[PDB]
Formats: sequence, C-alpha cells, structure tokens
Amino acid sequence: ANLLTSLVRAHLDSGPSTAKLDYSKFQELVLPHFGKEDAGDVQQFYDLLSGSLEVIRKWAEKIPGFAELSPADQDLLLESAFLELFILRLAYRSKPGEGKLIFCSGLVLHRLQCARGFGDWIDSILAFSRSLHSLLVDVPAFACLSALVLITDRHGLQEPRRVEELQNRIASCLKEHVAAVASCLSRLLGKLPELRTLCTQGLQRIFYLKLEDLVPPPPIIDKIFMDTLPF
Amino acid sequence: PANLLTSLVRAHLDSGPSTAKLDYSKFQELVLPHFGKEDAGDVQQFYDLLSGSLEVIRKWAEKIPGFAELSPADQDLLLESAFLELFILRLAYRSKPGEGKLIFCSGLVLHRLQCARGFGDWIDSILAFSRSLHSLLVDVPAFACLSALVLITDRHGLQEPRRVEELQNRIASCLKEHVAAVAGASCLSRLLGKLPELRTLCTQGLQRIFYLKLEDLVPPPPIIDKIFMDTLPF
Ligand SMILES: CCCCCCCC(=O)c1c(O)cc(O)cc1CC(=O)OCC
Repeated sequence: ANLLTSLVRAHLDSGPSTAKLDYSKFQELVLPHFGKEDAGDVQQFYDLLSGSLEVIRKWAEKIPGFAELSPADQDLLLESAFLELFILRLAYRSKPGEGKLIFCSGLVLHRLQCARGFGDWIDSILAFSRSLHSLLVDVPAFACLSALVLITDRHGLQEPRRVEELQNRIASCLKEHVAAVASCLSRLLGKLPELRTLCTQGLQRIFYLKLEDLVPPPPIIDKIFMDTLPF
Repeated sequence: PANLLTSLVRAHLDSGPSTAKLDYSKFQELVLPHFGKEDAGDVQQFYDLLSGSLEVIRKWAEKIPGFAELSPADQDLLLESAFLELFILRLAYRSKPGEGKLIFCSGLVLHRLQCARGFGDWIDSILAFSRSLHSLLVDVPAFACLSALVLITDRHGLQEPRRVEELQNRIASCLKEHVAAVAGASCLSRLLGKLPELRTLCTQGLQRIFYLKLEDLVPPPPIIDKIFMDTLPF
C-alpha cells in the first residue's frame, strides 16, 4: 500500500534516473596499471565512499517511521549498514555486461579505473551484480530490499522490538508484492548472506588502506570503521 | 672462534628443529579442505602455532648477548615489533617449498593443503618466499645474524635506543667479519632485494589475523592480540 509507494519514492530520490547520468570522466581504456595502487586511487576510493553518505541518509529518513526512531538508534543502524547499502545500490545500478560501475551521484567508471582503487573486492561486486541481474529484481522489491538490509538489528539497540515491528511489516509487503505479481522470495533474501560477506571484503580492504596510509580516510569513514569493529 | 657467531648460532640451532626429532604424527601430504571457509580447529591450531612461535623466539632472544641485559620494557618491544616479520622468515628457510611441507620451530610438519583452511592464500606466498630464499642458498651463520638484525633494530618506543643501536653495530661487525672469512657485501645486497617480499607477507599476515579477529570463532590469545594492537599505527 502506502509503504510500497513511500519506499519507491525515497529510493528513486536516492539514485540517478536513466536520464540523469554523467560520463564526464568515463574512459573504457586505462593506461598501464603501473606497479599497484597509487595515492590517486586511494583518495578516489575515499571520495566515492564519501559520495554515498548524504544519499543513503535522506533515503533512510524518507522511509515510513525511520525519523520516529531515537536519535542514537538511527545513527547506529545507518553507521553499521552504510557499507552494505552503498554496495547493494551500486551493484543493482551498474552494468556487468560491459563492466560499467554506475554510482548513485550519476558518474560512471569502467572496472579498470576502479581496480587499483578498490582491490579484489570489486570482482565479488561484479559476481554478486550479475547474480542480482540474473534474478532481475523489480524496482518496488528493490526499494523494499534496500530498506530491509538497513532495517536490521545492530548490537546495542534501545528499541530493538520497534525496529523488528517495522522489518516484518516491510518483509511482509515484499512477500505480499512478490505474491501480488516463496522460493523466488527465499532466493531474493539469500543474497544478504553473500552481502554480509562482501561487506567483510570491504573492511578487509580498508584495514590495509589505513595501514598503507597513502591517503588517510575522511574523518566520518574513520568513525564508521572503528565503530563497526567488534574490537 | 669468532665467539659471538659461535655463541650466537648456538641460540639459533637450540631454537630450531633437528632432523631426527621432527613430528610426522599429524602429516597428510593430501587433504580435501572445503576451500573458502575454515573451522575453529584450523584457527585455534593456527593460534597455538603462533602463541608458541613467541616462546621459541623468546627462548631464542635470551641467548642474544646484551639482550637479557636490556630494560624489560625494551626486550618486550623488539620481540613484539619483529615477531611476525621473524615468524615468516624462520618458517621460509627451514620449510620445504619443493616438497609441500611447512616445518615449524616445534619440529611439526604439515602439508600446504592442511594449512589451506587454517592459514589461507597467505601461506602460498610464504612458500613462494622460501623458494626465492633457497635459490640464493644463504649459509647458516649469515642467516643467524639477519634474524637478529630484524629483531635488534630501531623500533618506535625504545627506552635505551642508543644501546639497541650499539648492539645493531655489534651484530654487523661479526657478519662483516664472516662475509670476509667465506669469500677469503654482495650476497647481502641480493638478499635485501626480496625484503619488500618480506614486508608484504607481514601486511598479508596482519590482514589474515584481521579477518579472523573479525571472524572471532576462537578469541586470539591476549599476547598475540597485544602484539597486533600495538603493531597498528592507529
Ligand atoms: C584472503 C587473504 C589474501 C589473499 C590474497 C588476495 C590479494 C590481497 O592481498 C588483497 C586482500 O587480501 C584484500 C583486499 O581487499 C585486496 C587485496 C588485493 C590487493 O591488495 O590489491 C592488489 C595488490
């Protein structure tokens, strides 16, 4: 009902439409990947993880009843879920037939201009990408899935039962939508385990980039990292 | 007889395995590990192959002249700062890359595939490094000196750093005295040409332990955890 529509509203307002792209730096050619990753790839990596914070935030608040959660609760769910959301929305938004990563701002890059920036991670992104595109998830269901991933418990919640009351309401609307158009639905959900795997890949890379320390993370990345660390 | 080298190599051999007293009671040159994942046994066994890597490097570091006579806060710092860089090196030389056998300080022998689940892709790099090592065929005395200079070096925090700098020089004199009694400089330069391939195994090592601290099947022993914690510049 209104939930299905209020989620597709917030969703399409967080990504670029078919019309609103910008190829203003796209070259399907990359000159010799000299040595390995230089500071140019590291700071680009940080500026493209920076270019999804504001987007995933407004996308979160324009979802029914997200703002009605405590100031501290909204912060932790968003911090702990950022990486996965960033990934999810990027993979589904991309093109793995030609190798095109399309970002939530509207800019498009070829996988080779990312390779030095992101590391092995990106392939597991493409591998999950087509695996999503083979499922051909429809926009309303994807607007719901994006929410479902964010609307999930992070250790420390003040009102975990209230977060739980919203998820089963969102998950029921996907089950009801997929039934309005159950093994398909389980094949839908079964991607989040591969997602919670790809996140760890993301952290595996950032550990070695703060280590390497060509360029240091933006401060708020520094935060999310430290705060999502179990140690 | 160059008695620093005579009194030094003693510590080395007495900290390494002697052919006859290796351990074959666990070796399987073949094993089918479900690649991609690894259970607590592989991890706690990996952890108990590194907890003991510190006590052996411990019972190899006491026998370093002027090291037991360093402020206990200093001795702990160099052992922790070099532990991982030391572990990879000693493993590579006594290992057998052309057989498929990692021979540890405690005389234990395993097959690459038995480490596959426990260790992961990292260990392949180790083997790849042993190969690069053995092709140079570095002799026993010169190696005994190198592992020390990886330990006896300027780290961040030293209380009495000028002392550590005098011991560094004291180790180099006995190596330079030995490099002249062999050719009676060159090999030293060829060797350093793969020290980046050593600092690489360090970084990969940290990342491996990072991933299993993420995984937290078994919690790391606090001693290694501490080495980890303070080896981070953040
Ligand atoms: C699973 C244990 C490691 C096996 C080797 C895979 C290559 C690697 O070193 C690595 C990583 O471990 C995590 C990452 O996010 C990215 C990379 C690749 C890398 O550094 O870019 C090129 C040098």
